[PDB]
Amino acid sequence: NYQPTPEDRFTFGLWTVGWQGRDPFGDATRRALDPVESVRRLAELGAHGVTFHDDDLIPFGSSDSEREEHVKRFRQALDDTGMKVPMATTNLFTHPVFKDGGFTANDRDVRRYALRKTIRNIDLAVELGAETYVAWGGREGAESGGAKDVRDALDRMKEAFDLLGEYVTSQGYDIRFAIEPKPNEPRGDILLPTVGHALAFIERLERPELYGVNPEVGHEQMAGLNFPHGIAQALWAGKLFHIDLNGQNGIKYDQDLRFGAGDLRAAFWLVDLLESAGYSGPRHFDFKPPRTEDFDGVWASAAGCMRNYLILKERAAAFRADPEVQEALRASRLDELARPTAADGLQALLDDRSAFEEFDVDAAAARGMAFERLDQLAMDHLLGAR
Amino acid sequence: NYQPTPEDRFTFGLWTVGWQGRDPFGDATRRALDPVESVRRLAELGAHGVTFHDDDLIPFGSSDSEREEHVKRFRQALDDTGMKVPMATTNLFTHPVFKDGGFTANDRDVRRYALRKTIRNIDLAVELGAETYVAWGGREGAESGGAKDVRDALDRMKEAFDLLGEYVTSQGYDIRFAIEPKPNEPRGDILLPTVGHALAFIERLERPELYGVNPEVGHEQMAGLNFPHGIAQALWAGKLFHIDLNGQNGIKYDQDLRFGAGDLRAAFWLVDLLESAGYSGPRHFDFKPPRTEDFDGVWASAAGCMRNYLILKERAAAFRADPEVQEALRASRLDELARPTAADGLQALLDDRSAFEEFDVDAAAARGMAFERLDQLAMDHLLGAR
Amino acid sequence: NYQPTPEDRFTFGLWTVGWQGRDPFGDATRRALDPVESVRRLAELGAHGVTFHDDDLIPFGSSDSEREEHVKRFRQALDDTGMKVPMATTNLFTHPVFKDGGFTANDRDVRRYALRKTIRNIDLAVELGAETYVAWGGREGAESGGAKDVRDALDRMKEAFDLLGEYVTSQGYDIRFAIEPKPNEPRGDILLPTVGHALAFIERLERPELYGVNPEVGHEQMAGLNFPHGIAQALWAGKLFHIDLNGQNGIKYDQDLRFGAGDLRAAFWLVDLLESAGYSGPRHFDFKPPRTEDFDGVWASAAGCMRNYLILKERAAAFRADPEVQEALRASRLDELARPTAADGLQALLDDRSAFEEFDVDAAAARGMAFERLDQLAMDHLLGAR
Amino acid sequence: NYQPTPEDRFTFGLWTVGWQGRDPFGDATRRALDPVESVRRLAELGAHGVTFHDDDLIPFGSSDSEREEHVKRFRQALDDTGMKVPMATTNLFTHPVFKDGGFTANDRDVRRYALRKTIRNIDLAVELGAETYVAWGGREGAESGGAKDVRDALDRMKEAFDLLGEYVTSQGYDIRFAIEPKPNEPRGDILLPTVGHALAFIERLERPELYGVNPEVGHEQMAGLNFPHGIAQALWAGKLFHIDLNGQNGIKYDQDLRFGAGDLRAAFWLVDLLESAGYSGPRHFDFKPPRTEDFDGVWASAAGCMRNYLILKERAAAFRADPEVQEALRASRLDELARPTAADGLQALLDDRSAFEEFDVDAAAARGMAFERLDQLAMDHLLGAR
Ligand SMILES: [Co+2]
Ligand SMILES: [Co+2]
Ligand SMILES: [Co+2]
Ligand SMILES: [Co+2]
Ligand SMILES: [Co+2]
Ligand SMILES: [Co+2]
Ligand SMILES: [Co+2]
Ligand SMILES: [Co+2]
Repeated sequence: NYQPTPEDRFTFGLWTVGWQGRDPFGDATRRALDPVESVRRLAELGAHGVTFHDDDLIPFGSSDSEREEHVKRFRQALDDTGMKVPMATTNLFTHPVFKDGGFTANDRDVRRYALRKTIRNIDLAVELGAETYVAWGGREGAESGGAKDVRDALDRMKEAFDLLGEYVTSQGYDIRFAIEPKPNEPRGDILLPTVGHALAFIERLERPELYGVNPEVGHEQMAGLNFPHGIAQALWAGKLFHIDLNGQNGIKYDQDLRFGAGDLRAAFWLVDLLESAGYSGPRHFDFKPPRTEDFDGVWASAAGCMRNYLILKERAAAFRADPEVQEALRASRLDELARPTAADGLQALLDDRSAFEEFDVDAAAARGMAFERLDQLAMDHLLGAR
Repeated sequence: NYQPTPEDRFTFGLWTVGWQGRDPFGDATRRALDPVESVRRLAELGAHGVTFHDDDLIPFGSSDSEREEHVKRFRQALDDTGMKVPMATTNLFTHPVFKDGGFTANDRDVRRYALRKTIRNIDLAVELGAETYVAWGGREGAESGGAKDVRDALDRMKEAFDLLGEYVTSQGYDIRFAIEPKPNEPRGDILLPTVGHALAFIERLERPELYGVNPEVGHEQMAGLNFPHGIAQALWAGKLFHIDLNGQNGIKYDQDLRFGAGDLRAAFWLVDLLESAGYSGPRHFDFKPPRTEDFDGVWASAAGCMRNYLILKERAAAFRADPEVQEALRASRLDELARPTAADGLQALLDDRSAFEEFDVDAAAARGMAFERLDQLAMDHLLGAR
Repeated sequence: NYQPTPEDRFTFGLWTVGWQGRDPFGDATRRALDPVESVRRLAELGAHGVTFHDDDLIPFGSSDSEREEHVKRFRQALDDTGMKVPMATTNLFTHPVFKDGGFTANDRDVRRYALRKTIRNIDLAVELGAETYVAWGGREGAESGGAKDVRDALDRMKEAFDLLGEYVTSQGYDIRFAIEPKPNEPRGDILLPTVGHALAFIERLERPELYGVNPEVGHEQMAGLNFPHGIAQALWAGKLFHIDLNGQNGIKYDQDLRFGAGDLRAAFWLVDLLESAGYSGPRHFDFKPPRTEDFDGVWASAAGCMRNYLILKERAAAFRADPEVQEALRASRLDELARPTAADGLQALLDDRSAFEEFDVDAAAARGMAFERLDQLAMDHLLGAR
Repeated sequence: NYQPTPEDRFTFGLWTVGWQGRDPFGDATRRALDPVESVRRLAELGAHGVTFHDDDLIPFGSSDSEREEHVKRFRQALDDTGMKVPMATTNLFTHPVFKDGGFTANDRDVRRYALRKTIRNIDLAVELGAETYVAWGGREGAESGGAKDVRDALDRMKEAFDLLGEYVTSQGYDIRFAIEPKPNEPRGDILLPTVGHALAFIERLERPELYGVNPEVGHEQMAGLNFPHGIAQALWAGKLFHIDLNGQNGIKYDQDLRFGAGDLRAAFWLVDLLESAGYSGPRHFDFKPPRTEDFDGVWASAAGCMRNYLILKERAAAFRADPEVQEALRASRLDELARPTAADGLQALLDDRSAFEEFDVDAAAARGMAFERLDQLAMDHLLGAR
């Protein structure tokens, strides 16, 4: 009955179930949650762990003694429940000081502060056991063309991430970074807008091995992109360090619906890929229970995230294991896709008349791909209509 | 009066002005153009050169003697006009054999043929003087999730591009490749859907220095992305080997409107960036005169591409040179964006109380960015309303 | 096992299964189908009927004796199979004469021809038993602002539809019209771009009762709209005269995927609505088997259209009949949504202190909507995970 | 120098320049503005008037004596400046009670309260001289399919608007309503998502003459629609009662950029249409100065709204008055578009061999539309490059 347990490695941000419901046009619909209560409630649902921005766990502007007490209470809740903290991150977007960015703010003093704020929280993350440190530069970007020279901003972004890599190396930490792309919102355009742009940027860092991506379902879908395809490219690059799961209906504001909502077939193909690839990181939900809901609806929405993942996991596994699907995959030449094109080498390909002079293009063209039968088997498996 | 000359380095594909007007829903509205006539007409408008797919210059399936004659006539037209051929490319999308791809077709024999077809045309491109060889993998992708394992497809794509790099190296050619991303159309999703994804892929090739990107205005805009920002990231990476200029109205089918049409302000900021950066490659137009037009309208639309570039060039230069704009840029801290965040180094930043313990976040937050005044100066310059 | 029969009222256009695979970038991948063969193949799959544009059944430019023979053969196929022809339409988009429109072409002679071409085919439609005559004005619109004065074009569009209404009235036909909106493609913007715009236009015709809409799943989704919501508004207006079923992934070119593909949850909610409302018109598929497919894949894709409708029909009925769902609907106040707001009348509402002076806004605000639990029951029913 | 004066009829919402900068992800960046100060500042810029939601002028939950004092101060500011109040509206979206809607909330008590809250503010609007009463049902809609039966919701929406019409009739007010469509945000899908849907709905009200639309540039652009085309359809219907001017870059969250920003060419064609049509209502700006800005930037952004309208007005008038453009319009048959198709009547069209039997489709097809030359004249006029 698709019941999650901590072995399933499902995690949630404090800010997810804790979202009070404020939007562009609306005041809060729910009271604030104490992190202790969210840890307890999430553990009861079968979650494995929780994640946090600095300012979700310790109110911004807290004294040292307040900080210590917030962390102490949180640690007790983790210990009481067995919940883990696999990932943490910095809030470089809410406070007005970050209105033009953190790491790529035009004001240099703000860039330096953003780095100090991040470093302080890396130390805390490591204390709480986090393996991954996410960075979503939601304020990096512009509403107008003159406001932001993007080459200069990328220079600043590289400096910042290189400094953070120097810092973790200096401390001997085993934490790695995961850069989270988003195309827009809250800035008119955000820098590193997709998985591809973030992967490309990482290759230019001083120590690329320390950095990967944290793609989010809805973010790539805000650019109309295929989220499973982007995850495949991240896996191909060896850079899927973390993932954010939720739902989105296309090219809109970021909806943050529960996982499985939004594009259901994309959710199916995502689960199929993560499971086929043996992704071993957390299945993290970055979602918002709609502001229509009370707390009972918050916990129902969170439970639904995990339930939908588990249903889709079952159906994708059944699809791949079905001998009729295995035959359809061969009929569609998925086996041939996985074979090298020219392991014989360049000269042999050049000398191979079957590749040009004697290639019957019409006979090859006439061979159907059989993709529709394959896809209807996939549909039948998803819907439990076999 | 914004008159182009060959010194402006404007180029056009044969398939642009030569588009007969067939669309998803429509038969041709114009007769076919002889490439000789297009070279002559484009030169009269002040173009610098033309580009071609193999199958635009030599009909698919031509004999050797037909090939020779098509090339001879084209060479005569180039010589008669002084037109250049800076770029060429392969058609790996029209023939039905490529219905599932060229380099990433599931059928291995098709992948090998695609490579042979490409190599044949690289030789021709070099003979005609081309410096850049574009690859738009418009058939690489899928309409359904099971049809294409993207990790396997990227393995095949890397093999193909690595073989092409081995080939040009073996021949001692000074041609470089430019990979053209597109998010969708004609496939439901295309592999390497954006500039970022293509840049990331190139970093995993055996000889990355041989490959860059050929971004197209409308392609990035089909994902709702900021084209100037993506061009900035390509320039930051040293990978803007070629560019395709046209117009697009957002998230639709690829419209291929003349340059300056579609998103006019994005066209302004693009020109500003190319000119500020000293981009020295061709300003290539990959556009389609609308099928409403006769040949007179074809040539008017082509002329408009160049005219709009030159108007925007004038206005962007005036913007950057205006001392009132220079003052506004300082007021908005664009100068500070260009300064290193922490050239003092990590330890100095950690020990700098002005960066954390004594940083007045409220005073920094209160300082307006002055971006709206800057942007209205930009608007006034674009519109000739100063 | 979700087997369709003619009682299910599934219909297909000749141009659907008959699509040869030509796209923006690609030549045909399949040979042409004789309409007789498509009628036979569709009947074997359990279809109820077929639909046609004039020029799909009789090649454009046919002589009277060729026309007669094409119709005779088609009629024999219908008689051999028991297939019906519930709908027909005019091709006012393929021939180059329609490059600026049919009914709203700037050239008046083209507008008059479009009307004559339509009237000729209305007569044929009635002979073949069609109840509905669709009009998709795919060429009505513009790529540029000066090319088309939309008020003038709407005047021309109204004249055309009013003339067609006068014609059917004059002949005593019992056929009604169904206007098909689309937002763009092949024109940069199409007139009457959504269900709403078409509904609004109809209200200004001389005999609105003769006209309704023919909404298409993918067309509304090309504007990012909620297709079930638009269908609900059409049903509310009494104007759902016909419907086109297919799949689409968001804001792209019109994909015409098989029904159930694309946005699966939207397909579920659509079926739920059509069945709840007792829609009694044809379930018509306007789709294209992908050009990757051979004929076996064409028929598999067509079969999948019907299969997916029947699966979704079963799941939506089970959802609505489940007493746990019925309780959840009451918990979410769907019953209260269906009750008049103020059947007591305006003055009673004005005098009702419970509506203002004594309304406890905080108590009402605190009551959760319970929509997430309801939606997860819907998900569980769709996936067969109850 | 494009200086606005009150004769230009530019108006602004209190909530525009008064936006404190809170977004999905961000706290306020500016202090609250007293409405008195905004009236004074806007008048100094040359505005004609201001508009308000109830809760922008009188804080929600105010006592009668607080209400009276807020209104008194506002009235004094209007009198001090000569500013008008042409439009008012109700906030049926911020307070948590409206989390599922106002007029279409599932809770009936909320629907009744929404009506009472609206009626109270209609009285105030009339006292302050407003001619138009806007209704933006931003909370009417859903995030999930089961939560909202749209036919039932439209029944509730019609009841509400019919009651409001009964109310204004009963009081003898000369105020009219303007319904503001939006496709999404804050709800996943909003009811009446476009101009077309709102126009269609109005036709089903009890007294349609009392209601029109208040279209917003960015709202229609959030569906990828052509805003000038939608305005043309509203004008064709006689229903453009008010308009909201701003800027938007395509399919995103609602950006609310200053007018002229976003899609500049669409802004040009909009101004051309409003001025050609002789629209005599307010030119109202519903925009948000970006949260990067301080108050000086707020007023610069507001000034830019008006400046851009005036520049575009000049250029559109010059375009239409240019005899070379007038000749190009005739060459493109815009004159013929404006002539009736068949004033000779149906029978004459049926008997006209020039319309079918003797229509030379190839000769008509061959005649180019000359739209690209026309559009480049339009570009040249916009850019001041003639
Ligand atoms: Co998100
Ligand atoms: Co996230
Ligand atoms: Co293109
Ligand atoms: Co291109
Ligand atoms: Co379609
Ligand atoms: Co259709
Ligand atoms: Co807005
Ligand atoms: Co508005």
